[PDB]
Amino acid sequence: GLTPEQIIAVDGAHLWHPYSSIGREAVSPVVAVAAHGAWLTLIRDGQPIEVLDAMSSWWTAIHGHGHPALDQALTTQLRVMNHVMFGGLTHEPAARLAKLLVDITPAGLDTVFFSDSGSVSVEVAAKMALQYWRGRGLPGKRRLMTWRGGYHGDTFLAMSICDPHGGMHSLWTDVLAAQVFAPQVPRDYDPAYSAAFEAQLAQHAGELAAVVVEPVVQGAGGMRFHDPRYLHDLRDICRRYEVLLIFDEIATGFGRTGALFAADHAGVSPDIMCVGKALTGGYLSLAATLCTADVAHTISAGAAGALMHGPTFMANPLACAVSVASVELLLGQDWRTRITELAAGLTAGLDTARALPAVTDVRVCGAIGVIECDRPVDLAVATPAALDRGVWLRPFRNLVYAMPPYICTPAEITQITSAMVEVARLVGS
Amino acid sequence: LTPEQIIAVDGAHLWHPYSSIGREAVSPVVAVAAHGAWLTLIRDGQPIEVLDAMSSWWTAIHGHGHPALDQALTTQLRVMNHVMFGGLTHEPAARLAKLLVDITPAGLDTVFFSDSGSVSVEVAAKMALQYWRGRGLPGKRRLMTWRGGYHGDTFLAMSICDPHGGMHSLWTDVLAAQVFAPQVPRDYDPAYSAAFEAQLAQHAGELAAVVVEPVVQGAGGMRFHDPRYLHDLRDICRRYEVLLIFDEIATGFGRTGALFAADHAGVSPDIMCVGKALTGGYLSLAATLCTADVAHTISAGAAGALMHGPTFMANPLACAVSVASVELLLGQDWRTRITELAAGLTAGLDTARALPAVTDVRVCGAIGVIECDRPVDLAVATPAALDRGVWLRPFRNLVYAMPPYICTPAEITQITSAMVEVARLVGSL
Ligand SMILES: O=C1CCc2cc(N3CCN(C(=O)c4ccc5c(c4)OCO5)CC3)ccc21
Ligand SMILES: O=C1CCc2cc(N3CCN(C(=O)c4ccc5c(c4)OCO5)CC3)ccc21
Ligand SMILES: *Cc1c(COP(=O)(O)O)cnc(C)c1O
Ligand SMILES: *Cc1c(COP(=O)(O)O)cnc(C)c1O
Repeated sequence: GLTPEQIIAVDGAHLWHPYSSIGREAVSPVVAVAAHGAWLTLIRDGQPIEVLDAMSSWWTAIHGHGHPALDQALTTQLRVMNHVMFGGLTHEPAARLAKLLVDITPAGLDTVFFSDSGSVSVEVAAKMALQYWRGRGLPGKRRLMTWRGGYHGDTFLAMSICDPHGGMHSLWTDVLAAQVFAPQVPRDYDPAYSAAFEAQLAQHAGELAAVVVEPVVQGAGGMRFHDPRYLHDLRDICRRYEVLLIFDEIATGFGRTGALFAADHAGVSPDIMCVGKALTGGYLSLAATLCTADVAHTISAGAAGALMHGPTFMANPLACAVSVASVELLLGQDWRTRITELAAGLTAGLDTARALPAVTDVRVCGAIGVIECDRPVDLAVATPAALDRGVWLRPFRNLVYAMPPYICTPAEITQITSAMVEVARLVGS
Repeated sequence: LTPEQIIAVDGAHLWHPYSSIGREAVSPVVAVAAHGAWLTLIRDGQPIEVLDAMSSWWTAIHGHGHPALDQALTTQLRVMNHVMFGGLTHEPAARLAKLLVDITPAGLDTVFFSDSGSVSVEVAAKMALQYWRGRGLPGKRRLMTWRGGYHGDTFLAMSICDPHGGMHSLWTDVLAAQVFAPQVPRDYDPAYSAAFEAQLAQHAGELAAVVVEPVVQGAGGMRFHDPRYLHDLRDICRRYEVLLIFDEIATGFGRTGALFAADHAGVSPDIMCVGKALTGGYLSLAATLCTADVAHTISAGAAGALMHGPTFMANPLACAVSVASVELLLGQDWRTRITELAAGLTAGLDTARALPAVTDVRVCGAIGVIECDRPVDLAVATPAALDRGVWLRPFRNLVYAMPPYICTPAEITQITSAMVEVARLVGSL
């Protein structure tokens, strides 16, 4: 047991944080002591305070924290089987989850590879695509193509398709694989961007295993939205040039953008698809890669005879059990109305920010609201300002944004957006 | 789902570790429960109890469903399932980091939490690369190892895995090209160390780090080597200014007779990975540790941070049960317990030496190996061990076990008796 000052002291000396230093942190982390529903209990000046988790703890807590259906599923599975190795064994929570995932994902995705994080599931997708083409006698098809502004994780193959500027690729000269980058995909649809994407793809087709993109919403690389018709063009280009299509739905999955999967906004099925952040409802680390029967059978008939990947905790019974409950909980309610109501609350609550002087754009897509500013947001100002108004907000670069839990009441959504407007206002003064 | 429905769902939709879809020689076995050292499997449609001789792939060091660990999980479930580690810290993370810093080899003072072993290896490599970039030497970007190793399934991890075990022939022109020394021998030979140093010397200017499994190489062949080899590496790396990374993801937490296998040699790496047994086999979690010198140099360099941060970084649920698992090991006389297990393994497997198809039998801590002159046929071995109440999963030519630390002498004699029989069926056909 540690007091908050003991925690801060341990943390300052021994704990790395995401994309952080040791010893050169401008602002200390805030101690978290509880989380229930949409609310975090944080320690501010020795005093516990309840604030709204407007970030859904980094896209994860779609049902809020400590939801009874998900707590219950965890403890139930813990009573019977915490974990067993997946090599040579199978179990009910894997079979239930996989049956769920093949049924609700874009059509044709019929096999499920479980792993422990989004980055790994992206590497697994790349491995599927590479082994698929080696199973076709075309080992030269080993590069990847994407469009700028994307983010696909932090392991070294995942990095190679992240936005070169956003992903600081200048720091990894002669280290990252050299992939093919198309220009930033625009917000509005423009058949000339698609024509130039195809023209660029056409000169790399024989060395391309796959096109890899986030569908409709690009997260960590800029919180940018783009017209779903672009994904329809990508599906057509990939079909005609025989390059596999891979959708990274690790951020967009499970209703977050107003459709169950963001690919549903275009009616597109990728050959391969990754899911992750909201898969467990924010309880535990879990991720999944799905492919079509065609990909699976080509890999399985190739010279390797198998997919050469196998995480230690593959298909962990506990993680799968809570994921089964989170997915069932979501499908058991009218999630699309819920998301629509969240979107309209974000849109209504954020409109006033458009007239703020340092604000260049406001945009909402499903349960995602973005205030885009004209200068980088100072976290040392923004974070305590939002805590002062009862909201946990985490700006990044010039963006003040929220992806709040689906269980947020309309009054709670208005409290979130109000704190976002006031952060935006402080930015410009 | 019934067992028959599980197997049907599984065969259609579920990938397994290093497996095919639709071409599996043998169906997986349905696991329905796991408690203590025992799994409950479905054979002939009926639940049977068998010993988890593999500790569920090195994980279940305290057995499944240990009441102390179940209760640590449920306790933390009541308070906080998860919050984001960007901008927040919490007591499970501080408690675990303080434990890990104090029990690991001297000098490892900072902890980077991730969700799997392969990710923790990529983090260590990223640590080493950013270290040398922060020292002005970006040319130091390659890794060196000895053959026979395994470090995970992500693409950078793959690049330092044994080329044959890791089937690098399938990956020509894909993997980063690393520096391999010959297989490290079992018995200590100073000429091996001189040849490693001479090879490293001509690469020292382009090498960021040596990466090895200390004492025991796992998935690459279950081979053991004299710890004096690790003393030699610490000296070579020190003198040639190349970082030393120990991969303790399978050897950690008492498995080889010392708390960490580095302690057999009395040396500290600069960077250290741990993972498989960290949570007592409950949940996915891993950690990468580095010295203060590495952390300060990364943080003072041009990037000013470590460019990594997974979504579920430092997950409260996984950290809580890991704190309980670690303190549970430390709160008993684990060194005697492992010594008793090693003796039980040696006494039980001795008779295998006489079998006509056995070329070696070796034990190291809670690890026992029978190496055969032929490959072990899983279609014969797995039912043969099942019929004797033991779950064994041979690999290539190896019949081996890594039993839970809670195994009684009668359970060990039962496991080893099963292992001897599998080897007897090998030299028969
Ligand atoms: O709380 C958490 C858990 C994961 C996390 C990542 C965080 N991010 C902050 C740093 N990030 C980045 O700057 C970043 C890295 C690579 C990129 C990128 C952005 O765009 C394209 O490629 C992305 C990760 C912040 C907080 C948290
Ligand atoms: O039950 C599980 C969880 C993870 C797992 C890996 C398993 N292994 C089966 C196949 N393996 C291998 O053949 C293997 C792969 C890469 C290598 C290697 C061996 O030596 C150097 O590089 C190692 C992975 C088997 C079962 C299970
Ligand atoms: C967060 C994210 C990842 C990485 O997942 P981790 O669990 O952090 O490894 C990959 N792709 C996308 C689109 C993401 O949003
Ligand atoms: C199992 C293992 C890994 C990879 O861990 P995962 O959790 O399966 O990704 C890495 N290194 C070593 C030595 C291992 O034994």
